Amino acid sequence: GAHPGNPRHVGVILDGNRRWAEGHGTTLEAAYARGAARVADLVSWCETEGIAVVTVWALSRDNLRAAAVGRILDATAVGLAGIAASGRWHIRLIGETDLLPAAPARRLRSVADRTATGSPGTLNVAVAYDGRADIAGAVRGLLRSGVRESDVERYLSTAGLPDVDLVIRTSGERRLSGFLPWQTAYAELHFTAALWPAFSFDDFTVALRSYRAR
Amino acid sequence: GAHPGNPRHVGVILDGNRRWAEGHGTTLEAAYARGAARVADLVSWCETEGIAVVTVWALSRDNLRAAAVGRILDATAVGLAGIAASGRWHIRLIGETDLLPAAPARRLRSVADRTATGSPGTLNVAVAYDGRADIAGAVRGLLRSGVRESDVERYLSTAGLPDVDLVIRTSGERRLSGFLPWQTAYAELHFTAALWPAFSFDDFTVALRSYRAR
Repeated sequence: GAHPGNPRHVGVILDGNRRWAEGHGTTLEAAYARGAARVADLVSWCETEGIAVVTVWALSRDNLRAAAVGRILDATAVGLAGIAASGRWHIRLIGETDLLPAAPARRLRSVADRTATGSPGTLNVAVAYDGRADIAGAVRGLLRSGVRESDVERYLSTAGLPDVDLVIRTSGERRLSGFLPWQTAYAELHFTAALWPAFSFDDFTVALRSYRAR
Repeated sequence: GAHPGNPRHVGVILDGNRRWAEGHGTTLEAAYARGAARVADLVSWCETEGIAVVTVWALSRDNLRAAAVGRILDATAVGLAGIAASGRWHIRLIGETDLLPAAPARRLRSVADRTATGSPGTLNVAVAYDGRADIAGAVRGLLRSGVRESDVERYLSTAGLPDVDLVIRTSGERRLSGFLPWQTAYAELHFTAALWPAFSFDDFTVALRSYRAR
């Protein structure tokens, strides 16, 4: 169960993999493999704190700008295998996944689909996600249904995600880049200097303490 | 004209007036009078830097929760009189102004309307504004017109405002609170500790330097 004082839903923008790869001489796929290991660390630290909703933004639509995207999706799917095997997290995908290459996308979907009984946590993984597209989907949704603010919310492409209490973005970038514009409207915003593949327990602690101290 | 390296459009969330009033023993109206003097300072500093679009969020819809709102609107209208007399800024109102008391709202509208020839600056003043209502208005707008992301943007209640390059929020609050969700998606986000009535040229300089250094 939850600890009063902690955020109920933490959103993390997994920024810095490209810079980390260049600084270490590695491939992009190798940075996303390490980044997936940091997602596994993150959800472990969240479970210790009773934080049961976690959304991570792994891939933007803008950063789909083919072979690389496939390898990155596959390193992410493989690196989530331990989370899946734990049974502690229901993994769900968000974003316009039909924009991704079909075979790597199916393998990522296959990992997530095997966690439908995972409990008590929910881990939302955003790939090919864009906030303006999310908002635009609420319009297409209302149209096909045949207007209050709560009706826009219900038709967001991310309507299954509740409000975000704390956003963490790594790499020192002080921007949201359209991450869940509706649900983060009132989120505490924390900026971590470290690149995502190097995200540490100290970084996690500093972020949580900043939320609790607000 | 503009200086390369500077933000083209600065949005400032004018936070801290209530806390400032309590800490100084003053009325809320007195804090908003001082806050309006800081808006006059802000636009002067922006003109020196060639920054020609400035949006300030003075009043949220949530913080409409009558006599007080009237006095606050009137202190704001009076405190903008010098900006109006300068001729350097076209003042425009945004937000659901029909939610405000009618006589103070008309006096604020009257100040803004007298600046239609102001040039080269544009100063947008948000009162009774809410970001989720802004987004919801884009739906009502498309409906009455009879869908691309650019069509949602065109029908925002704030469709006359372009993208924000730098957001400044005072009072140490590390939140956007739904300020222009569409236009701030890719804005640099700067958090200033000072309460808005105490906002200083050092605070302005630190914010601009943070943008230039990104």
